[PDB]
Amino acid sequence: ARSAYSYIRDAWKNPGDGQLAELQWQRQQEWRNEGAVERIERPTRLDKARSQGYKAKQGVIVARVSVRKGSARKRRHKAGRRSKRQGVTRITRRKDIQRVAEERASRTFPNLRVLNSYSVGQDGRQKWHEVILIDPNHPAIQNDDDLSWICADDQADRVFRGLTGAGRRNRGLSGKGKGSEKTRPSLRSNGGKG
Amino acid sequence: GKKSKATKKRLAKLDNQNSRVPAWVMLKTDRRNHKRRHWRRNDTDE
Amino acid sequence: PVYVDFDVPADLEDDALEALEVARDTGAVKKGTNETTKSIERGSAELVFVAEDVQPEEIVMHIPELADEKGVPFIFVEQQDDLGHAAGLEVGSAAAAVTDAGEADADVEDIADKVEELR
Amino acid sequence: GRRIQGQRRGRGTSTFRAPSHRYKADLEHRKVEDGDVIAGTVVDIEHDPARSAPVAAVEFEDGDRRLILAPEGVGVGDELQVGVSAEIAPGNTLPLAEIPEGVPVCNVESSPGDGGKFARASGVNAQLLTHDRNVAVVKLPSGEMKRLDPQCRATIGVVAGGGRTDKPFVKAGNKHHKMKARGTKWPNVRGVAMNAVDHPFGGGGRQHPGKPKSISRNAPPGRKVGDIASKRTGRGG
RNA sequence: CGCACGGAGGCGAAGAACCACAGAUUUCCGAAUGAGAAUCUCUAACAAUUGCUUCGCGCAAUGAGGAACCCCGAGAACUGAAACAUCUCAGUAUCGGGAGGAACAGAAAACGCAACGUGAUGUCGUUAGUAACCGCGAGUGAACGCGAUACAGCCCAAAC
RNA sequence: ACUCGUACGGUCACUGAAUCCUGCCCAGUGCAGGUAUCUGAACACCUCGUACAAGAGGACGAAGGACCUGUCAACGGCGGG
RNA sequence: GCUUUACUGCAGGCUGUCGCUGAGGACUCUCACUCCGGGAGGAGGACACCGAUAGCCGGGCA
Ligand SMILES: [Cl-]
Ligand SMILES: [Cl-]
Ligand SMILES: [Cl-]
Ligand SMILES: [K+]
Ligand SMILES: [Mg+2]
Ligand SMILES: [Mg+2]
Ligand SMILES: [Mg+2]
Ligand SMILES: [Mg+2]
Ligand SMILES: [Mg+2]
Ligand SMILES: [Mg+2]
Ligand SMILES: [Mg+2]
Ligand SMILES: [Mg+2]
Ligand SMILES: [Mg+2]
Ligand SMILES: [Mg+2]
Ligand SMILES: [Mg+2]
Ligand SMILES: [Mg+2]
Ligand SMILES: [Mg+2]
Ligand SMILES: [Mg+2]
Ligand SMILES: [Mg+2]
Ligand SMILES: [Mg+2]
Ligand SMILES: [Mg+2]
Ligand SMILES: [Mg+2]
Ligand code: NA
Ligand code: NA
Ligand code: NA
Ligand code: NA
Ligand code: NA
Ligand code: NA
Ligand code: NA
Ligand code: NA
Ligand code: NA
Ligand code: NA
Ligand code: NA
Ligand code: NA
Ligand SMILES: [Sr+2]
Ligand SMILES: [Sr+2]
Ligand SMILES: [Sr+2]
Ligand SMILES: [Sr+2]
Ligand SMILES: [Sr+2]
Ligand SMILES: [Sr+2]
Ligand SMILES: [Sr+2]
Ligand SMILES: [Sr+2]
Ligand SMILES: [Sr+2]
Repeated sequence: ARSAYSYIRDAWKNPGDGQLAELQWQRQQEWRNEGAVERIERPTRLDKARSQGYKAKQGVIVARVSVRKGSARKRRHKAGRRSKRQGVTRITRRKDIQRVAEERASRTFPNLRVLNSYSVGQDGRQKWHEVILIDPNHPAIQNDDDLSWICADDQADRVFRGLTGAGRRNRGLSGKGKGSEKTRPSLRSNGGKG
Repeated sequence: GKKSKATKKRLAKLDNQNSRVPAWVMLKTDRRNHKRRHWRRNDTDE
Repeated sequence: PVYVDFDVPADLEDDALEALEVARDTGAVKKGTNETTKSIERGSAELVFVAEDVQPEEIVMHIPELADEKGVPFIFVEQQDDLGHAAGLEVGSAAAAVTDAGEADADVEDIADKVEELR
Repeated sequence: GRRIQGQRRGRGTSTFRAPSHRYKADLEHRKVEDGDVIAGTVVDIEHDPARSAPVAAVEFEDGDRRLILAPEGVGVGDELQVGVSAEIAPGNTLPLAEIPEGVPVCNVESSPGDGGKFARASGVNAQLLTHDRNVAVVKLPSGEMKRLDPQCRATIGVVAGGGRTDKPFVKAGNKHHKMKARGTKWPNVRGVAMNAVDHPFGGGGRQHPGKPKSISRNAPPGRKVGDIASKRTGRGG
């Protein structure tokens, strides 16, 4: 039958209706007063967490990040940068907020590696994401048959090289066919036209 | 000006590098110190 | 808190937890929010326990309404780890279920009643 | 062109900042839980660099030493009181309500508890007019009717040092010295005496702004100079 | 008994020189980490940030370097268009972050020679200056397929 | 930043000690204020259109503008017959 | 380099609208949110702030 999990999930399908609506209105007040990276004992969205790879083990950390909202905060132009080149309040950046989050998080934890992240709400001027990080040095995880992969030296700073799932989903790598000619196998490998 | 202990050791070394190529090297090599620094004409770091 | 709609008197809770310990040592019980859930869905639940000190509240939010559309009676427990120890576990639990009591059916019966009276 | 002087200002560089390190105190209303059992005695009457007005040094019943904005009158040896029950004499401080209508007050709080905001200049003074269980209308030195929460504390009497504005500086030197102790750049070069590249009014083969001086409120910094959103100009008419 | 053929002297048949490997020693500054400092000084140090935790720095991690390569971000102008704004130069130069001996990609919500067809991924040859774009100007410009290289497929979440 | 500041303040401009004075002009331009009426984008909204969408018309209508007033120690003007 | 009622744009100010945003064409409210207060608590209040968009102005700038 339905798993208790499928309930948490089925609820966040519309974080603005019912109990969850009352929760967020409350939590946020507390959230809005927390740092920019708060570690938390348990994931707010359990289904999602586990689903994304979470495990109630040793070395599996969760942290809620809070990034300022908006689009782009771009200066005008020092020298003589023409019209098509005067970006300031009408353009946005090529990296989505969740990626910014994942990064700030991994920095706060200079030894942990990003596993994944999820949204947990957003008031009128900031977005919150919980990021699942992992200690590649705790044997507790070095042994785990489902997570020991995140230990390869070539997984170091995996988030800063866009290896997160959201990382890849942003580098235009979702589709295996049409419209991904300039993305895969690498944006840089494609003279950045993706 | 006041010189520190290091600033001194250095100035010391620098003064020493200012010696001539010992007579014997001339012979042992059958034939010039390209680093002769004069207190007036040249200039040391710091 | 958001899933709680009535406070269960210190005394009443005690009884509930007391009954639970003999429930494991007689009939049967489910330990864990997930196990508790299915039981309510399968109907094989007579009395379900839900901790009040849970966070994220997500985990349990559903219980109160799912048990109401399944008749199954339920009771709140101020603290999480007590329910865990009351179900005989090293690490506290957020929700437990009394799957067919045992030499407690008399109590359960009343407790379930005592709460109905508690609105 | 280049940024104009007004734009350089904002940057907050030395030249533009005020010699704060040479300033005495942030004159604010002492605090009392409530009641009124607070009153010290005037120990000194000093000169505050930041305002060119006099400021009294008061010592309280508890042994607290703090400078207070000196209203005309307050001499040394005198005792002033602070609180809701504080006697209604020149120098003492108490919420607007407790103050009898038609009485000149200075150093008036905008938000009850801020510590004084209005009327603090030399010889200036506010006037308490209307009283209510809600609002306490006060006429400020500019002649404006400022409705205030009766809980806003104020001091009784005009700010000492009045009339300073009545004697002409006579010479730049004097002006120079005053300025040297204020967050102000000096002297003042006229916009029209500058190069086009330096100011909206610069350039030309003779001084004269090449535009009407009254500028739109919406003007952007760098362009907003001369008569800002003037509702009119000239003396007559 | 270095470059480096001198003087004096010394070492080597106790097998030196010399070479390969492994080891010892390895001052101070230096990521530089007890604190400060133009390589020195002052009175026990994983400083700072983290994970685990006997909650004790007890056990661990990070930091910085490297010719270029690689990956993720930020992102010009000269110039071309015989001027010039879109366009071009060009996602080039330059900057910020990060990994490895290779990186990235990768086992289809694919393809669509529409089929009774193919069957992860890079890459090379071609497809092709084709389709497509574009003050439809100057210019820009793929893919499926094919021939090759190499080939290798798997693990969770949930149900129980 | 101004600001340990508060209209006897400080900001932005002009003229340039004292003394005697500082005329007329608000049409244009600027600034400011008002405004029946008119004009005035997008969203939501009505009608039609499309099994949806592109779309057609309507409706309401902000600042702004029209329009009206104030202002020249505001840009400036002070002729011909 | 500089100017402007040259061309084209951008900051920026003004304004409508959408989100933040809640309870009962004019209104009440308090609970988010903002400000004052050491605090208790006070003021303000779904406005303001901020994200987005739309119209006007826009040599301050390119
Ligand atoms: Cl990472
Ligand atoms: Cl002055
Ligand atoms: Cl095929
Ligand atoms: K160009
Ligand atoms: Mg010598
Ligand atoms: Mg003060
Ligand atoms: Mg003056
Ligand atoms: Mg000065
Ligand atoms: Mg001048
Ligand atoms: Mg000049
Ligand atoms: Mg100019
Ligand atoms: Mg002149
Ligand atoms: Mg003049
Ligand atoms: Mg050190
Ligand atoms: Mg050209
Ligand atoms: Mg490649
Ligand atoms: Mg042409
Ligand atoms: Mg191109
Ligand atoms: Mg294709
Ligand atoms: Mg002159
Ligand atoms: Mg504050
Ligand atoms: Mg220009
Ligand atoms: Na890290
Ligand atoms: Na693209
Ligand atoms: Na010298
Ligand atoms: Na060595
Ligand atoms: Na270390
Ligand atoms: Na420790
Ligand atoms: Na040309
Ligand atoms: Na040219
Ligand atoms: Na073009
Ligand atoms: Na006129
Ligand atoms: Na004239
Ligand atoms: Na020039
Ligand atoms: Sr690293
Ligand atoms: Sr010399
Ligand atoms: Sr626990
Ligand atoms: Sr204060
Ligand atoms: Sr103050
Ligand atoms: Sr001029
Ligand atoms: Sr006149
Ligand atoms: Sr294959
Ligand atoms: Sr006029």
